[PDB]
Amino acid sequence: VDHYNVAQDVVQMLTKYRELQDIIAVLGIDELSEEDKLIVDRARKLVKFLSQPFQVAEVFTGMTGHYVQLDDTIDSFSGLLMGTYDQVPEMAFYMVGGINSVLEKAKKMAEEAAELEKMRRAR
Amino acid sequence: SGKLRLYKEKLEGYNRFYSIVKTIKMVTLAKYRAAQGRIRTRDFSLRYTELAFSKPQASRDAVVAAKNALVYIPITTNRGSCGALNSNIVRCIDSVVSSKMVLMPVGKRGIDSFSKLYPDEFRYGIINDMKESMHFGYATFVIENAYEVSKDADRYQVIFNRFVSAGVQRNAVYNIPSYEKWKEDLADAASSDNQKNRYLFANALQNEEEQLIRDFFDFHAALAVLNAVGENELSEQAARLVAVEGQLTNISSLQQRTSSLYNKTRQFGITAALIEILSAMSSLEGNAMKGVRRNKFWEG
Amino acid sequence: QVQTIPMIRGARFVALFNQKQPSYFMNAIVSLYACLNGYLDDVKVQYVKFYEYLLVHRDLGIMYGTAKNKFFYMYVQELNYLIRFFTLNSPILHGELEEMLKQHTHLFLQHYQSKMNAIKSEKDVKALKNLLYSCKRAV
Amino acid sequence: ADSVGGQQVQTIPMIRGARFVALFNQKQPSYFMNAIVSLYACLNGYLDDVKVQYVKFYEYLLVHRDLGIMYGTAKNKFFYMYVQELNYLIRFFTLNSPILHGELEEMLKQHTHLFLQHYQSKMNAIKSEKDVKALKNLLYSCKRAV
Ligand SMILES: O=c1ccn([C@@H]2O[C@H](COP(=O)(O)OP(=O)(O)OP(=O)(O)O)[C@@H](O)[C@H]2O)c(=O)[nH]1
Repeated sequence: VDHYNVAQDVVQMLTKYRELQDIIAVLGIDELSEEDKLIVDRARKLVKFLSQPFQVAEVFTGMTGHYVQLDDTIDSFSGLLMGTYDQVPEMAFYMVGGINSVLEKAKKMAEEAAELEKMRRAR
Repeated sequence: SGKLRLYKEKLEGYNRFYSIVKTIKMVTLAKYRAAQGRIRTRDFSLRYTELAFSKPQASRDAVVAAKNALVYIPITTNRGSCGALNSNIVRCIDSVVSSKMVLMPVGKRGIDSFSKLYPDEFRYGIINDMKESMHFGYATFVIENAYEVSKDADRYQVIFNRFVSAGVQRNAVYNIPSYEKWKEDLADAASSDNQKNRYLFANALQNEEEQLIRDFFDFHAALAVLNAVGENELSEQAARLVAVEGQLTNISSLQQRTSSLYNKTRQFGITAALIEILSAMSSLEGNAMKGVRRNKFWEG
Repeated sequence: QVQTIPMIRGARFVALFNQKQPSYFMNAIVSLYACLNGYLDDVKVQYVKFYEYLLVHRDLGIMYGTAKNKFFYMYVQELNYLIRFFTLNSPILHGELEEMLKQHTHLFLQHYQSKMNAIKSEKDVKALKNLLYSCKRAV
Repeated sequence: ADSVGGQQVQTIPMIRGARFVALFNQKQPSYFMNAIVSLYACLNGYLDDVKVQYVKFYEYLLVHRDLGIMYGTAKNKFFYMYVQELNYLIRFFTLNSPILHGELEEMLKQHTHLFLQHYQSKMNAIKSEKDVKALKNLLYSCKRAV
């Protein structure tokens, strides 16, 4: 039942995201209400989160592939829909597997940004 | 075949029509957004115009009481496909039909719609090319023509479209009474305790000369007309988007229907041609007759 | 959006037509009668399935000790053939039907919809969505 | 696709797409060096200041002529369009290589400058009944010459 509910919620959010994309393309981003902005952000994270690197492409892409368990995917998407991961950057979901990969990528991005800012302050 | 190619050509034409209408939608949205800037800069020019002309009044006494010409200046769009704005304006005018009604509409559609419906209550119309920005000169031209149409006119009612939001375009009215009636009301407000909100305004006007008062009257009438035309243009652009979206949906439905017919027709044509060929082959086979076999039947 | 009486009842009827399993005759006809007589006007469209589930399976009147009917209760499945005999509008089964429908509507609007309209927590929103999903699939 | 019934906006993608569509017009097959050099020149924006009508004439001058040598301004040591044996060097070493990239850019810049200075300037100043026809005939001939 949890799997079905999560899948239906994801489909509904994606459909609403298409509607909101059309709206903003007509009017603009700033015209969306507070709920619409949150929906757009969550839907963009979902779209970025549906991508995955395959182990077959390790030689070419050079990045390790991921094999995501069924329950792991359900839990990750359920948490994302509720809004627990509203602070993680959008790009942290791009080409990752599971939720732990998202956290690791977010931490690495934060560390890289901190190092770059620290280097900038020196010069 | 030909019918298959007929449907193919029809579908191609619908696709071309859809592309052109989509380009129209993009162009209209560009001006909608480009002239959306008015929304930030509106709702502040007409503040003392309210005091000059804003009056909560009945819709019957003001109409029946007058025995002189009642000028009406409906605002209408030059190009169609706007939506129901012109129809609603015409309905509002029709509800206010009177022997004293005089029309000086604005826009080609308004002229073409009020000339036939109201031939004896129509004098002439104003037309503006949507090339420049709606400026004060255009409003002055409208006001001067309205005065020359009927100088001894009880009032000058301007009917336009107010763009509340992207999807809401209501109908609004500006009433501009004659100089004499306005003077009488102004004096009553200045003297009597009634119209307490205009007391200071009326007394300030009275202290000044009469030429200044007349200039004030004309200036604020022009401002009201300018506001009306600007809001009508914005509503027209928005209103136009709804019509263009409706046309796009209709064209898409037609494309889907024609594609279904095209697929069905090609399948039927292939089946019919194959059946015809097989029927001819069967007819040829049937006419063939097996002759006597010249073989050693006994040798077996 | 002008919502007249026909529009409200039509929307509620369309909501009630959503089914997964076949419904017993008494339950379906009782729910249809309740919707037709305007007992679901105050009930939101998204809570119609929950309202119907409470009407059929649960019994608010018995739960809160405010029941007055003598025999007409939804848990008495034997009433199906009595309803089928005369009508739902017969003087025998009309008064008690109206009484129980009014009590159920009053209790629902007082207790369940009032709380459902005061849910903002994300966890509570998810719980409410799960409840609605379960109800829509079971009566 | 979104400007069929409206005035177009002359952005960089369009300013180069127009030239690319203009360059694809040809009657006879093109030698690899000529075609690749012309495509590279149009890709880096050397034809932004050249009118779409004169693209064929510009390409013809680039291939069958040498403006730098004509005006005694060429400084390249080996990279000239009349050296038809550079085709295999270009095939082995891409145009985006330090061996050929520098001289290629120098030649393209010099050719574009000389063209805009001498030829297109006179083209825009044509006002007569016979010069216009002569220019039209020249453009048509260059269309099917390269
Ligand atoms: O013969 C007259 C008398 C009065 N007025 C005009 O009537 C008005 C009476 O105006 P006020 O007398 O109330 O004000 P003020 O002294 O501040 O006048 P200004 O400097 O603002 O003008 C002034 O605007 C005056 O010019 C004439 O023009 N002619």
